[PDB]
Amino acid sequence: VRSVKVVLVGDGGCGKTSLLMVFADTPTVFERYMVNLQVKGKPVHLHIWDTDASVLLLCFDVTSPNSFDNIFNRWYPEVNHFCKKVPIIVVGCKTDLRKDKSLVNKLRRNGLEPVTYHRGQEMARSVGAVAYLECSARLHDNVHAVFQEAAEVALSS
Ligand SMILES: Nc1nc2c(ncn2[C@@H]2O[C@H](COP(=O)(O)OP(=O)(O)O)[C@@H](O)[C@H]2O)c(=O)[nH]1
Ligand SMILES: [Mg+2]
Repeated sequence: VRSVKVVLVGDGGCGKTSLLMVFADTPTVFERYMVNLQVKGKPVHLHIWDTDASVLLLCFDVTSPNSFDNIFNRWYPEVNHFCKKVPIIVVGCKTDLRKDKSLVNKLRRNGLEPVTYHRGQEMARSVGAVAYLECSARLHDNVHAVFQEAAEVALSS
């Protein structure tokens, strides 16, 4: 009947809460969701945390180069200091917005560019992540896969 902890980490507005919705549907505040998934044949209780076996999803918006930079500049160190041996998956969110020509163009106008898959993978390597995945919560694209990989990874360590 085995069980897993998923912590979502990443800049505000990078799509964390929305990822959770789609999948499901002054103090610090943490929200915990009890979601059931079937993984490699068998059922698993997920406990997902938003602001025993564990895994961290370091999230960024693929159309926000800042949120990307912060995976490395701000979240990797935080994760590496506190959590020691807890597995990391880098998740690129809002992949639907690469198709968005205006946003791309507004990026291009400030010298920036949308984060590509290949580059997302590089980030993953430079942060010691066990994987890199992408999804769009808007199009329900690949969202369950993210949390299934998450589960597989958490249980495999
Ligand atoms: N286009 C698009 N927008 C999204 C997606 N996921 C979230 N958003 C939007 O991006 C903004 C921030 O979302 P949110 O989930 O609250 O980010 P969070 O603070 O990290 O939880 C909101 O306007 C969301 O509607 C997505 O997959 N595609
Ligand atoms: Mg949020």
